[PDB]
Amino acid sequence: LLGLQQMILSLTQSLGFETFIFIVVCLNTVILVAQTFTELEIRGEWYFMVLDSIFLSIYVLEAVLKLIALGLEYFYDPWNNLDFFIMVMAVLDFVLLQINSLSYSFYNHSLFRILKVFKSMRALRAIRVLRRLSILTSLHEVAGTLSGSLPSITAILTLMFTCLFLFSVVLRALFQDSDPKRFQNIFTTLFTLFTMLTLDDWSLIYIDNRAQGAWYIIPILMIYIVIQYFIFLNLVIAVLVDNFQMALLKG
Amino acid sequence: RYDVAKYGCPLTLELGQMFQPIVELYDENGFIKIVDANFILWEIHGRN
Amino acid sequence: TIFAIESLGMIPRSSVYLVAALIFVLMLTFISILVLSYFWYLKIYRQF
Amino acid sequence: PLSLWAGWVLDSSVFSKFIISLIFLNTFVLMVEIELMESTNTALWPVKLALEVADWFILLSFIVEILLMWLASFSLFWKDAWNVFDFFVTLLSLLPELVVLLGVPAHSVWLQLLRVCRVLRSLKLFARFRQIKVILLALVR
Amino acid sequence: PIVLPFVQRFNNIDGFMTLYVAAVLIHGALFAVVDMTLNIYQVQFSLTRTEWYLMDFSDYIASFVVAIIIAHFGSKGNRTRWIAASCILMGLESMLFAFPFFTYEIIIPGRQSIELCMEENEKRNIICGNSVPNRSKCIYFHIGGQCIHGIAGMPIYILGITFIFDHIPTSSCGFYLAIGHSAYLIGYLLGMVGGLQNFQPPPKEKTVEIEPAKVYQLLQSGWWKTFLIIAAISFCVSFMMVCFPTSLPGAHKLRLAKRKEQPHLKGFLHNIWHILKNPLMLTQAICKVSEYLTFNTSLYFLPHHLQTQFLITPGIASLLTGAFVLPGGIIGHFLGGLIVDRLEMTNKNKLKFTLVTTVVSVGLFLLIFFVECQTTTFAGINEDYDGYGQLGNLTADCNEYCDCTTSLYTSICGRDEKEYFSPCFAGCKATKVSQTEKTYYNCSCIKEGLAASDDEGQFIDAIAGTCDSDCLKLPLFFAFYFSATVFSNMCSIPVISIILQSVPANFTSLSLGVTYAIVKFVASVPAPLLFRLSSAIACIYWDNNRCGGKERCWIYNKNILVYEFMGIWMSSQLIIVLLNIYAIQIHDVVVHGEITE
Repeated sequence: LLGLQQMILSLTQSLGFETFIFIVVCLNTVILVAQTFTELEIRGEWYFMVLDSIFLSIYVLEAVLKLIALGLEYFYDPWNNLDFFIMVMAVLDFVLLQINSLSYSFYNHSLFRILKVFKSMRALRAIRVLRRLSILTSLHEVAGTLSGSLPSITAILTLMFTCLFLFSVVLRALFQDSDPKRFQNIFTTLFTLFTMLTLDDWSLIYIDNRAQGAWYIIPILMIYIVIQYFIFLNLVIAVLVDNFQMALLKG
Repeated sequence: RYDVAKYGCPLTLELGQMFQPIVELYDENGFIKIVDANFILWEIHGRN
Repeated sequence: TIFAIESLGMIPRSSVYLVAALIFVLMLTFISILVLSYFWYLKIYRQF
Repeated sequence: PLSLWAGWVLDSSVFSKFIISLIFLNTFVLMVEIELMESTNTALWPVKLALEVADWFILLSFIVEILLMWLASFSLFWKDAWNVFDFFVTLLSLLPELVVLLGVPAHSVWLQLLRVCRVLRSLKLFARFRQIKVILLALVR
Repeated sequence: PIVLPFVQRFNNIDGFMTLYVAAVLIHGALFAVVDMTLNIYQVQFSLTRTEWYLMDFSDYIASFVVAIIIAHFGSKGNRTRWIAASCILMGLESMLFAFPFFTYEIIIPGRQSIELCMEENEKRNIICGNSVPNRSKCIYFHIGGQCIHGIAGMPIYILGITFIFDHIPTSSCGFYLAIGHSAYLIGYLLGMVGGLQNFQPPPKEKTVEIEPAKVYQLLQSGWWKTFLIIAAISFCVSFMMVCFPTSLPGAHKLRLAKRKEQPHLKGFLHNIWHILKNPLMLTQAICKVSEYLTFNTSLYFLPHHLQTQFLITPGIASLLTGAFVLPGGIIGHFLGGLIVDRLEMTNKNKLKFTLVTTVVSVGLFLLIFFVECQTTTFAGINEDYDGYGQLGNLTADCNEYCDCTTSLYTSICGRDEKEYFSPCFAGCKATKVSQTEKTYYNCSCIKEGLAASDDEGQFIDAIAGTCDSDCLKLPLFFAFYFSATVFSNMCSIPVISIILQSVPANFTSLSLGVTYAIVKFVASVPAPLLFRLSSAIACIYWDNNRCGGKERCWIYNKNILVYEFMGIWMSSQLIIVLLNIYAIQIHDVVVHGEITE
């Protein structure tokens, strides 16, 4: 009914959205925190996935009501875009389970874990839509002051990423045919760089590299570690301290 | 000149693999036992 | 005893000239682009 | 010509877009070639070689870049700000061609250090944002 | 009563150029098919090379005798109707060429000549030459087809460009010339690709001697299929532009905008006198003649050069020449047109630009010669077969046993790096083939050899074809040929743009044809004689044992051919450079006289 249907949808959306969405997503988060709970799923596994599919049907009804709803400004909310993506993945996995047959592997495959973390995203969305009331103003102000200095921390993490990529490149270049079994590829190289970055067994790296024949890589590793460590942590600590400090200087 | 009458059928080994030259003792009717001693391998003409 | 090994190696074609052709092709395309920009700028430098 | 041509090619947005595109394409291609230099994919072997020779073509693009730099103040540019460091890094990045044409790199090649030097120059000559610039100024002070 | 907007949009200049592009495309495809069809007809249908040169010359002399006449006729009449007549004659020509390949496919088959050859004898299947009868009729058909091909195609290339000159502004004349030349080039590519995708044998290439008879049927069937479709397309396009109006609306609008702000023999003589009086036209004509000479020499010589130096199969060498002379050529033509169109490019600067392009092309040819001085793997010509026999020992008992003919000898590669001509002469009485490779078994006339080889089910299997260990010069040579083709196609567009400037609008119709009469007569007629003389200078060692009157050589002197052909090309390019350096001063003098500032 065009704009008339839109205004009816606005009023009845306020009323019914409040009542129904709050009650059914409260029950959804109840059954979903009962679901994960890796002791009670053996006291279950048969009343769990059926209620999971029932409340996924409730969620696809939510997305249907939002699709027949006002439309373009609905997409202008990033949380609503996350709803749309989550529901696209939900109808995808629901029809994938529904068609059966198939020709690929199943019985708790990696794709099943992808659907499980999609269910985790759905649970997080349920949690975020039950906190419309009483987020508490103290932590609201704390988070608002925390999120004030976004460009500074994004620039600092960009510098971290560039420095870490450079260090990984030079280390993998210097670790060729030097028992690279721990860092034979790019993922393991960046993970080992993360371990050096996070004070995790770099002394062990020194002691099992001393068992090897190369030594200068150890001064190279400590000098890179200390410069990136001191520079990054001093930068972030100082930046966030001053970021809350000018808000302290106000009321 | 290689051949088979005094050099045998050559191996058709692929890219770098691991081979242990292991030899057994045989006489008259058939094989006796597996040989364990101390070997030396050497090329016919000479390489390094 | 006798035994021979013929292992397959990892010596491929150098292919240095096959890609030197690509080097020369890219260099000539870059020179042609530079010449075209040269002619365009001699057309549009009398305005200044 | 000469310095006027350098000013024009620095003013033109097409040349800047082309050189930054070549820079990030070279950085992305650089780590791919070190992953596999074997016969795992026979159909991908000549094209991976052509990608390495495309990297050699980026080195020749650095040659024409220092040629455009000769159109600048020339002898005055030998002692300057971080641009002379960029010039030195580009010279060190042209060095591997010379040390593979005549050096017979079955030795302590040290091509990796020059490679990471040209990477760090490429990771700094990426049209750094102002938010990066203010915090870098704060860091240097 | 066709007053639809489709008609009102098809009479636009773009409506004419789309049709002209299609016509030039199908003409190029037809000519590309026809050239290789005539070549393989001479190869297969038991004739000589002289007759091949004869009906190759027939097309050229038909173009020469039709160019001036059709230019004079189109200077006084409607160009569209003459274009329609030429297209209809072309559509007749395609079917006239198709007809012998379907009517007379019983001339020389492998075994179908039941009257004089029996299946139980092998010597009788290659004698009793009944193929010589019923061949002169095909010669007459081919010579008539080449004549009507010239008479139908040359007026198209005259009158379409004349319409471009007289109905398009000079800002798009270069673009239309470039896209027309590119359409001709891509027709030359497409016809060659389509002809070689069907003339080449099916994947069952290595079967019993019924395979040459199957290929004999298949090539004729492919030509009969292709020429009929070409004729149908030509007839449909002719019917399409017959419907085009004589008085174009866009041309009338342009003539109205430009209006503001008898072809007697005496007029012909006055025009000829004006062309001869201005040496600019003479210089451009000789430059175009030399450019066409160099282009034709390179196109005829490159497959032979690849065959004799880089050890390539002549069909594969011809494919490498044809499919790689195109990407340089079309890009060079497009760039040459677009520079003049975008930059509003002037006459004196056109001369300067042509001189610069010619200088860099000369330098590139010099670099090609410097690369050609490098050494390569040598096959044959090893100063007698290792002391066992002389040059002339090819007719041995191993030649006589398996009945080899010295006109189809190829090069087999021994495992001891020695290449031997005539793989059946190597003593191999057993021939077991695989799906993807030919090889010869049980060779007895070969030397000791047998170095490494490789086989699974048996052994002693000499691989077929020419083996190469150093063939990396070919990509560099192909890149240099790319650049040479780019800069060779880049010079003709400014020359043709110069042609329009010195001629008034009404007299522009003859200006192409006056040049074009020099294209086919002064250039294309004496060129093959010089090519044959240079080849015979290089091909000293003819097969005098069987061929007789120089029908097939074996030793193509690599250094001699390279030196002679590069000397000829450098002489032509230096002639072009000298003509351009004369014309620059001549045009400067004429401009100063007409300006007198």
